[PDB]
Amino acid sequence: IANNLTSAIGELKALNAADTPIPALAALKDVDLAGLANSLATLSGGLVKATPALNAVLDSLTD
Amino acid sequence: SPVDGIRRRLDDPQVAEALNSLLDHADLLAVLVKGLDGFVRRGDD
Amino acid sequence: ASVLWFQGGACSGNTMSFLNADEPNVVDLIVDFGLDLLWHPSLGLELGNNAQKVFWDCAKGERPLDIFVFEGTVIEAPNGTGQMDMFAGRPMKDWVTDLAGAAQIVVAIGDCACFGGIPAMEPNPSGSTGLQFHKREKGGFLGPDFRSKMGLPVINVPGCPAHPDWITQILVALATGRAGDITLDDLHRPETFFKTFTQTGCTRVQFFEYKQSTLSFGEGTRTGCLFYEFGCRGPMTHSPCNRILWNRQSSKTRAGMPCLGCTEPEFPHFDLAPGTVFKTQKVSGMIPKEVPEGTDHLTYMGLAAAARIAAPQWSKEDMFVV
Ligand code: F3S
Ligand code: F3S
Ligand code: F3S
Repeated sequence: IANNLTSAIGELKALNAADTPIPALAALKDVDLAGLANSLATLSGGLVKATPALNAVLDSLTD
Repeated sequence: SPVDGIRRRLDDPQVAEALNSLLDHADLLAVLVKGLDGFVRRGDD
Repeated sequence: ASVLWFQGGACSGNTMSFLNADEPNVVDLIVDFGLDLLWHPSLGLELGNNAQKVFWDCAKGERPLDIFVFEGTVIEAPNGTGQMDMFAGRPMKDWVTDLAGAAQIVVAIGDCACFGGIPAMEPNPSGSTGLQFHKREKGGFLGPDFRSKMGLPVINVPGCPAHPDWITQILVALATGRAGDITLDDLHRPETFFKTFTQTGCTRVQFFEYKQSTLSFGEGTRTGCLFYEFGCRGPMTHSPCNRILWNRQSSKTRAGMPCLGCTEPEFPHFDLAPGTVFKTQKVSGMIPKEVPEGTDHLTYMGLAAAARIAAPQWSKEDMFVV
């Protein structure tokens, strides 16, 4: 059974396609996250409707 | 009798077979209880 | 420091091991360290009445006896007369009584003298016992309360035989003013040698850690630890056999031989009963009956399963390669 668990763990030892390098986060407290979320909510219904105009601006920047 | 009633199970074949199988792996029971005793006397450690 | 070395139910293996001493070697110990070897059955020049004169002078206090080394068992048979060991006109046990009572320090060298050893194996025809122990039971021939004139109990230098350093370094310590550095464990063994285990320094401990077993003798011992299949008592045996190597070369365990736990008072363990020689007694075929010192079967087996799972590839391959 120990050899079975060794072969099982040894299979999981082979792993591919996963990147987790040096993740870090701080100073979001300094950001007015609550205010920015309120601002984003006031702006979200505008941003969603403005998406065709924003794309037409971006398309002219892709040239 | 109560005690002779268990003495009858002692001569009951299936009961006897199971008890003899318990006496077969008695060492394992002894070692697991010894292991538990050991673990208990090293529970502070 | 006068030394009288007597042999009771001995095979002289402690003497021979002692003669293998290096740093100091035996000659330098006897000459250059101020240890006056009054007599030794294997080395003393005196025979017959001259030897007996030396012995009687030591026993009666006519000349000082600083160290009485006793090798071999105290033979008490037949019927407590000790006549299965007649030495210099007396039962050896009578010599032991007198000289142990005369010595400043009494040193039992080898299991026979310390604990009874192999001759004390059942049926013990010679009525053999140790100086202050019979196997693990304290008291032996001299009684639990025996103290030499320096106040020490019998210093038990166990082993079968003792390694030369186990005695020579004690003798050097005594000769160099370091007697006070000598601490004895509960079996009166020098802790400077017997706090470690045989396993301490064993070349196979990594295999032990990963529960990789040597499977067979000879080339099979190029890998693995001997605990699981060969009854290695290394982890249950206090000794510096792998710290201070035998003959400055090796140890049983390094060489592929299981430690027989010879420094332990029960040696030979299980009295070499059938099925116990170079075999690990197991419960249900997989749990060793005896686990390492200070471990319990539950934790030991759990850790053993974990280690078997974690075992690296090299721990499963030959390592003591040609
Ligand atoms: S070496 Fe010999 S003297 Fe006794 S302690 Fe072992 S049988
Ligand atoms: S580590 Fe060595 S002392 Fe024995 S138990 Fe294994 S061969
Ligand atoms: S049998 Fe004895 S000599 Fe050392 S290797 Fe074991 S304690």
